[PDB]
Amino acid sequence: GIGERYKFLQEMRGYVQDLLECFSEKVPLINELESAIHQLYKQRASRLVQRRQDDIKDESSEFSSTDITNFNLEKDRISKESGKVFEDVLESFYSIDCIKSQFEAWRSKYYTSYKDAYIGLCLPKLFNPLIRLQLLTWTPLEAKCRDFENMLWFESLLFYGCEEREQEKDDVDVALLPTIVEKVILPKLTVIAENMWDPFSTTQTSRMVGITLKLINGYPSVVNAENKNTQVYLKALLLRMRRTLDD
Amino acid sequence: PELEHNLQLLIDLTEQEIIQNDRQLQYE
Repeated sequence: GIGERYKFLQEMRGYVQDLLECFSEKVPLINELESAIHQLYKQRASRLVQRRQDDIKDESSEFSSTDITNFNLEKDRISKESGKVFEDVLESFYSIDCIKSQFEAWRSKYYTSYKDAYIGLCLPKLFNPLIRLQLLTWTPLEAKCRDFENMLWFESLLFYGCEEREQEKDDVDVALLPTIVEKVILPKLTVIAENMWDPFSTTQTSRMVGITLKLINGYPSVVNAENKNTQVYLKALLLRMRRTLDD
Repeated sequence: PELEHNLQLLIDLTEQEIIQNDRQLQYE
């Protein structure tokens, strides 16, 4: 099986060589595209916080959409632009089910070699451009945004490693789900909450309490109250309100 | 960037490991 793997690995290197040659230009662009939507959200946030506070001040003293549509058109443009900076790349480099199938077959042929060499830890790095690309403009609180269950990375991996055998603490697939959710999704969720969420929307606030509990209830082993990244996520949510009062 | 060195390393490791597996086969 190493001889067939050697053939496969040499084919893989050429396959990845075209990807990385392309990526030499596209890796700076990932940072640029991520900055572009965040600055656009910053433009949205700076304009809307200033104007809506004046509206809320009048409304609160009483009791004591145009920009959003314009923003959505440019947000969709950046979303499509991000998918067009990666449209000139083969489907096999971004279809997560195709990638998963290769590594599952790799483990199915070389279980000992996959577990001992921690080959599964290469998956979050290969998915690192992919997860950042898919979660780029994503914010599940908006009226036209997809839920986290409606993405390739979550659905394919939701039962990955959830085998009927007793969960060993060092089983690479059993450890894959904590690693991707805690170390990749939660920092991304922190960046999303700090730079993209608009706390004044009551509807988003209703979704916020629901969606936070949903993640905790779906992964009580990982997304628990003791988890430092979950704590960082919970702390960031409160701090975003503070900054929203400062701006 | 990391994928270039890491994936190619496995190719060079497999060529070495074939000699190592043969050495381990011979020893056993």
